[PDB]
Formats: sequence, structure tokens, C-alpha cells
Amino acid sequence: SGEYPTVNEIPVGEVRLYQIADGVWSHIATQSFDGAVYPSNGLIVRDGDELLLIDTAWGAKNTAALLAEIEKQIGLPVTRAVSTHFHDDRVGGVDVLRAAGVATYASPSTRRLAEAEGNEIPTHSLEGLSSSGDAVRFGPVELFYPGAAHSTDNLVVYVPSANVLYGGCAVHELSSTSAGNVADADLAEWPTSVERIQKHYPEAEVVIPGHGLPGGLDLLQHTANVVKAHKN
Ligand SMILES: CC(C)c1cccc2c(O[C@@H](C)c3ccccc3)c(C(=O)O)[nH]c12
Ligand SMILES: [Zn+2]
Ligand SMILES: [Zn+2]
Repeated sequence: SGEYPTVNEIPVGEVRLYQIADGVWSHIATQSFDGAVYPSNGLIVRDGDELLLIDTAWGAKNTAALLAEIEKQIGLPVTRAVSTHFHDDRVGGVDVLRAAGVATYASPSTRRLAEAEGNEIPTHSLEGLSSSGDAVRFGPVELFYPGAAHSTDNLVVYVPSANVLYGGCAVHELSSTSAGNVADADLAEWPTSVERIQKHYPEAEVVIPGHGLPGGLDLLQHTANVVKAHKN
């Protein structure tokens, strides 16, 4: 009924949308992994009479439910998707998207890592993002590679029309007391990567983490803080 939806409020297999700004939504779904249930976010950005999707809903059936929820609530077609790193909460569901006719994209790094992991693989490579600090336009968003953080390949997404910064899994929510799933992280580089984000997007008004509640720019420093406390 209005607040941002949390893990215990979303059965696995259901998807919620949350309006962030004019023409910008997050999507929220839950999934079981190693015997625990976690929420995760993605983004939807209106692209004229089409939609750009950022990240899957963490699984095939969740991603099918995402497409159905989009049709119910927005009623515009998803024509392109970008996955912001290679983990299943970002690419799991790409095959569903691809068969629905959505053109799926990720950096070459992400595609390689997804393939090596046995995860689903976006179709098209996003060039121009291989060096930290790189930025490219993609429809109504800018894609930015901040450097290694939560993963070596993680991308962030900015929506200039709305000053929305989607940090993906490189950015943690304010309530987080840990650094999440760090199996593929670079904890030593992560704070430098966050600094690059902070410097590049000083006008961001909303910051959306890969998991949990959006907030403001404080999420960026908080992320550096929780990573530093994990590394220590
Ligand atoms: C490798 C993927 C599929 C995965 C599986 C299971 C859990 C995670 C996870 O912990 C997230 C949910 C998290 C962030 C902060 C505090 C606690 C937890 C993350 C993340 O931090 O991005 N990724 C997860
Ligand atoms: Zn991840
Ligand atoms: Zn994640």
C-alpha cells in the first residue's frame, strides 16, 4: 500500500513495481538461494512508447512474472534489457526475456563471467565500458563502469531526466550491517569505485541499491563504510 516492499512482503515468484520518478520504476522480487530468501531490485525506464529494463527479477519464473506485472501496471513493451553484472540476480531470466523478443545486453566482461558461471548470457556486448570511469549512452540512461566493487564487472546506471542513480549490487541499502554476498568482490578496490560514483553523479537525488530500500546519496558512503568494516 505505498512503502517500499520488503523481503517478507513478497512471496517467491511474485513481482512488485515501485514508482521512483516520472518514467522510472524499480522492480522487486524475492528468491531462495542456499536455503535463505532474499529480495532484489531492478529498474524500468520509459523510452518513449517502449521500456528499457535493467536487470532480471532473479530467476526465470520471477522474470516471466516481471513481464506480466509490467504489462498489467505500465502497458508498454520491454524492448531492451541491460544486466549490470553476471550473477543470477542480474541475468537469471535472460532466456525468458530473449524468447519474449527482448534484446538483451551486457558488457563483454559480464558475458564472459556469466558463461563461465553457467548462468544465462545476454545476447549483445556493450563496448566502451572496459576502463573504470567509462560511460556510454543507452536509450534514456547512462551506463557507467566505476571499477571493481561487488564484482569486477559491475555497472551502474544513471537516469539523467530524473537524477536517479541505480547502483546495482555495488551499492548497499542504509540498513545493511554487512557487505552482502562478497564471493566475487574486490573489497580493496570497492571504496575507490564508490568514490568514482560519488564524483561522477553529485546531483543524484535517489540512489537505488541492488538489494533493499532506495534512499539518497548517503547510501554511497554507507556502502564504503560497510565494505571497509567487512574487509577489516
Ligand atoms: C550471488 C547472488 C545470486 C546472491 C545470492 C544470495 C545473496 C546475495 C546477496 O546479498 C544481498 C541480498 C545482501 C546485501 C546486503 C546485506 C545482506 C545481503 C548479493 C549481493 O550482495 O549483491 N548477491 C547475492
Ligand atoms: Zn552480485
Ligand atoms: Zn546482488
